[PDB]
Amino acid sequence: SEEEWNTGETYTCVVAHEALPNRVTERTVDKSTGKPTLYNVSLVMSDTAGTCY
Amino acid sequence: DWNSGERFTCTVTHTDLPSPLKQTISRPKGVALHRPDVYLLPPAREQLNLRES
Repeated sequence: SEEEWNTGETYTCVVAHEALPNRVTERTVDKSTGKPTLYNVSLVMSDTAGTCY
Repeated sequence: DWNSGERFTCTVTHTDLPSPLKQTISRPKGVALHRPDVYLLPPAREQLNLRES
């Protein structure tokens, strides 16, 4: 339905192939990770210079 | 007079026997004059970062 993904459900897909070393792998994506329509980065760089540089 | 480049010394003696104590309570004038270079340095970064004093 258009409710779980719209809610932001983080879906995951697992697959097992013989050729793979671990024999198992997976990926995942949610609403945001699904082509983020917009970022919300708010990084803060505290103490840009001190002791270390 | 006291600051006339003269190391003023008292002449107090004793009653039992004359003992002139010419102790130089005056500062040593002359010898050599030089500007006392003064540098005023601030606290280290670590001290301030510790935020104690």
